[PDB]
Amino acid sequence: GSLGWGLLFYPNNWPAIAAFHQATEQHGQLMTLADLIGFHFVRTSMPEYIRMVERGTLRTFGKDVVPVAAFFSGFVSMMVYFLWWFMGRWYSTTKVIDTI
Amino acid sequence: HGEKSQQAFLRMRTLNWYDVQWSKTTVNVNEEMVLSGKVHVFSAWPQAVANPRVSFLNAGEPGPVLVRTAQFIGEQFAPRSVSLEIGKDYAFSINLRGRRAGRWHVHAQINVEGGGPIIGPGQWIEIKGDMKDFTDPVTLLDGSTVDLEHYGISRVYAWHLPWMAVGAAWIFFWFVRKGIITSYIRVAEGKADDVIGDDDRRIGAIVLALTILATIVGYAVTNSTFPRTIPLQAGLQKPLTPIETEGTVGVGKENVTTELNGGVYKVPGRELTINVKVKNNTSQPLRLGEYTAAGLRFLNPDVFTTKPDFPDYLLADRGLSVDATPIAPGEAKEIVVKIQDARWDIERLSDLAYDTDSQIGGLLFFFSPDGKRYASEIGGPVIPKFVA
Amino acid sequence: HGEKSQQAFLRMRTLNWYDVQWSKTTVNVNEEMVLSGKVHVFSAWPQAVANPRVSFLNAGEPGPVLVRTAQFIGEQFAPRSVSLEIGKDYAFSINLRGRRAGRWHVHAQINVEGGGPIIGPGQWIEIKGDMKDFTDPVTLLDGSTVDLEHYGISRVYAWHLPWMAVGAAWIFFWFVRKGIITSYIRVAEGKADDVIGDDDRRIGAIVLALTILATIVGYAVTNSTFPRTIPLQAGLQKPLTPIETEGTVGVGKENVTTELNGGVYKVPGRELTINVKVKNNTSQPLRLGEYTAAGLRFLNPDVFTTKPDFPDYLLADRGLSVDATPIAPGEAKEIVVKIQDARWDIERLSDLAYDTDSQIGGLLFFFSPDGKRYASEIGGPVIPKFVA
Amino acid sequence: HGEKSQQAFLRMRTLNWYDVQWSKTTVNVNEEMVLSGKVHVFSAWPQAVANPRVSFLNAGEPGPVLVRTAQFIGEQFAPRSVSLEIGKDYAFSINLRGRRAGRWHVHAQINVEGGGPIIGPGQWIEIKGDMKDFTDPVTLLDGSTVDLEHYGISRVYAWHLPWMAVGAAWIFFWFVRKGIITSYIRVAEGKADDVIGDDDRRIGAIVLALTILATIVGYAVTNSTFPRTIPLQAGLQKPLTPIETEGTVGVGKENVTTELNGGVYKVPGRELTINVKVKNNTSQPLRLGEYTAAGLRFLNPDVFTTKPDFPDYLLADRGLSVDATPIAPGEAKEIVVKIQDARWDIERLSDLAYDTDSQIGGLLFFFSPDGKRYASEIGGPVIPKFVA
Ligand SMILES: [Cu+2]
Ligand SMILES: [Cu+2]
Ligand SMILES: [Cu+2]
Repeated sequence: GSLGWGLLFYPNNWPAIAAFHQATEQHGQLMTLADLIGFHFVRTSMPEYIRMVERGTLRTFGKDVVPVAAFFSGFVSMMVYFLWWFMGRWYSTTKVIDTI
Repeated sequence: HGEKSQQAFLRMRTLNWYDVQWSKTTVNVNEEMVLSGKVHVFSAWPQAVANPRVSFLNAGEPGPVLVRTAQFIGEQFAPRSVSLEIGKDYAFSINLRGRRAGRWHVHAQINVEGGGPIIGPGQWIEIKGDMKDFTDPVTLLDGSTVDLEHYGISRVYAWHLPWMAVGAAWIFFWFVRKGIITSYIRVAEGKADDVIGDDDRRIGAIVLALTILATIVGYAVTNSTFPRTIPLQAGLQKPLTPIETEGTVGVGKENVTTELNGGVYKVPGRELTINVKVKNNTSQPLRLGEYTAAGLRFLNPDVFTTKPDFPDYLLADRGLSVDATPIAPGEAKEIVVKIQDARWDIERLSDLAYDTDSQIGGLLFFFSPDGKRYASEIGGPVIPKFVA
Repeated sequence: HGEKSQQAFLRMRTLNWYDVQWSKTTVNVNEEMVLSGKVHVFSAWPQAVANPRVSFLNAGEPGPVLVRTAQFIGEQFAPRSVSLEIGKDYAFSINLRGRRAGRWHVHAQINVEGGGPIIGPGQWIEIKGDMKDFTDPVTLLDGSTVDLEHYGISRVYAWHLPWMAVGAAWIFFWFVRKGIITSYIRVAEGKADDVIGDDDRRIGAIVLALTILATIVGYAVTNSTFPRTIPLQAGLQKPLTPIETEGTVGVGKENVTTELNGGVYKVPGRELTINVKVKNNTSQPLRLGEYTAAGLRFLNPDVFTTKPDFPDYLLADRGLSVDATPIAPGEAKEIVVKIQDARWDIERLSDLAYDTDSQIGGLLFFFSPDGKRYASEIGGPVIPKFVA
Repeated sequence: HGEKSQQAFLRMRTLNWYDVQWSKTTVNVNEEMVLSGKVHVFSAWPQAVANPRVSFLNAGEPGPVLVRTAQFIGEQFAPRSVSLEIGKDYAFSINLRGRRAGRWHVHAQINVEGGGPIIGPGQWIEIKGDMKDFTDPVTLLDGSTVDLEHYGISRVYAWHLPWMAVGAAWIFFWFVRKGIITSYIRVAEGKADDVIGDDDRRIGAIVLALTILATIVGYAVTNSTFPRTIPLQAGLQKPLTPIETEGTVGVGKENVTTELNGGVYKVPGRELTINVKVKNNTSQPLRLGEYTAAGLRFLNPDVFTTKPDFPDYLLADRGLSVDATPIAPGEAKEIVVKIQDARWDIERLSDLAYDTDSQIGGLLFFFSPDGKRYASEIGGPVIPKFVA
């Protein structure tokens, strides 16, 4: 269940996200429409450095960025699912106690 | 607008703003303007603020009332973060396009990764028109134009609202075909299987097959529209190029150098008195015309007889005085400089008594007989005078 | 061999490898060879990779097919980590000695601590002989020799195996004298004391005495053999000395400087077209002969009429062209350079379309009438052309 | 005093102390003295110790036997942390005032934030008088004087002891009005409400009202005494100014440069032999007179015919020899230097065998015919000779 949940995340988002990953050239630089939208519509407290998005590494091999991320989320969601299932149970408690 | 609340000493000892200029102070929806200026990275950078090795140029402005169209600093187009070297000066400019009718106060702004927002001078900019009329546009690589004000937004709703509806349908379906109360009771009694047996499982298996299908379809389609896409472009830009004209702190053969040597400010008050060891260093006689602190300008009216175009809240005509005795060339002279103005109190620079490092910072601007301006960095401990 | 999979833009904008050379390309078991070359630490170092303040020179090679005997970079013997300054050049070399018969592909390699492996040019190196024959050897401080291929390994076994055997004995002892099932049962029934009473404890008390004793003894003995030992020798090395001959990026009175000013690469494709602002700066007329990227060499065949000895996968003869119009001295000239070769694609440098920073890097090699080579660093944003 | 136990190699390869001096070696309670000196930040700073970008000058001393009254380094008053640049020299001094009668050993000390204490030379300093007689004093901004030995301590007790008394009273109250045993029993039996009913809650509601009141009062009063106060002053100081006289490692037109080129030390032993490539570089003929390591001075008695005033534990007259053959000017000459003294062993610098980096550090002092002293940094790998 949680593995599919993971894997399907990017695919079910792509349709909404692809428009903005069309390329544009601003002042000699390549930008996505998405960068440019953020850039144009000025946020007081949102410096580009603060993002926390992929910026590349010497260990990416591919071409593989989204698939590894999707599987990684899949596998990690299994653990969280377990934990939160059981917490769903704990929160469903009908225990009556006797003092405060 | 927050700047008043920020700590006085941090404000003075970080970025030193000068020559800030607004191309226009009135604009129509869709009409361009440029905020430009220069900044000096103070040499004794405070611990409390990370090194400005990673920073971002920005228009200090209440949401997108003006759309930023491009910006530049250190002679680079700067949509992404940039390094500022301690001690250097950089010139920047920001192209703003009018979007929302009103009277907005628009600042030069830099944010340092370690430390947060540093607010430059800001000026009122009136905008005329109707936001309805606002467009961009923007040219893609394939050649076509789009209007970013609206581009893509239909496709988003087209995908989002169906799925929300489908999700609701699914909830309502089970809510109706079984009760909440009924199902509770059933399950609590024992069955349980009265609530769910295939072919409830058949309905599930079908909805799921339809869902995956719609998802494969929607993907492959949006893949045909838009068959060439790029990842978000991110990362620190190559090192900037500082201002070299002309000058311009610690640049060129000729310069002034100041050393703070004792200072007193009144608490409460309007006053700051500083002794400055000047040396010059140029081949010209120099009078001190200006002291800039946090965007604030304190002017010697002996030099500024007129008397520049610059935001009222921030323009003082008591940055006085020398004796008008033009110092050098080659002369070294300790001069008393008395800063007095309401704006020192108004911009809360008097609340340096509250700060955890009682210490001044900024640029001194010296002037020759003719135009020529020679800038030096001033900074160091000051002492408060506790008055009635 | 991994390099192809690595991100194109990081491979171009970090280490720029030149003059790489393999003493030999065939070698007998025990016979020496040197891998050597120079490297230029790109001046706009990418965020994604930690500062190369902590790095390590290595032989990119499939396990010890060749034993490294020594290595050197920045004019130091480099068995430990070294600092590379951004912008500088360093020369390095690695003495390899043949070990395992076969046809191996041997690279120059540097790893940065924040960032990972950066793979230089590699070359096939045949090795002949039989690994049975391979030796070191190595001289201790006391003057004696040892063969590292075998040294110490006996003593290891002599200690480890007896202990594992003792371990096994003890397990078997208890597993026999008491059952698993019998013991479980006894314990479960209540006793428990039927499983273990002294003198089972006597046996344990004695085995432990024997163990401690054997430990003290074996310690003392190994202390008599080998009475003078040192701790592992670890830590970053003193700063390196960069290449200063003779020009060599930003060194000497005479030089070339290149600015990138627009670029276009074809997706998919084999092509890159770049405009370069040249300035020269030397007192000689210069023609552009070479462009090195990721170890890849793009040659102007007007300059390289012949036509060097260098790994096939990596050697291109279409880094062309100037007009052969040798520029200066003193002249500043924007020239169009057109890179085209199968290897651009084959080495996945065309996959810069996939990258998160669409940006080129590397060195341009300019040549005089005579030999003299002048090296300049080129880099910055390039745009893709989305073709059929 | 700890310095002997610290790792030999770190002691030699971090701070290089020279010209350390104690204004006096005997002082009366209340009488001033100055510890002063210079220090050289070793150019190959060890990994193990964080960069000295954040450091603190201090008086290595067993508690406040001497009160520090000011200190300076890099030509700044330094009550707070300061930056030291790798490779530079700084002069420092510390004004001490005698407080506690006895014979104390008082060191120059610097602490680095990443790394810990680095102990300079120390000297015995006798103090005479009676601590009863010790005072400060110190002048407030309002003009008044206070003696820090006693200032404020009354007020502290005046507040603290009443509250502790109140606290005890409240405990004893309840402990008496109800037992421990009685109350346990009551609570355990069922009531519980026999232990506490209002008006026990009345008593509490009153005590609390009194407490808040006393707290509002105490606050407002102390606010009237003392109506102008500042926050603790904290933070790193602006960059220091290095020594530039004259010279003084890598400063000025004229200098000596030394490269270590092999070394051997005896384990166990008293000896170190090093080969030094000298270049000079000055326009004078130079003889090597001194080698300083960890505060230790190894003197050529051909140069030091007398024979300085400096702590016995740390002063050696076998830092010998040249051949007295004064080298240059312009000449480049590999010389063997043989260091031998009991103090090399006594200061546990022979325990470099135990260290994890077998490597020497320090300053070599070369002298002209006349006075002029030229300092060069020596350092690098040395090898042990394992003797009987
Ligand atoms: Cu404002
Ligand atoms: Cu390979
Ligand atoms: Cu001591």
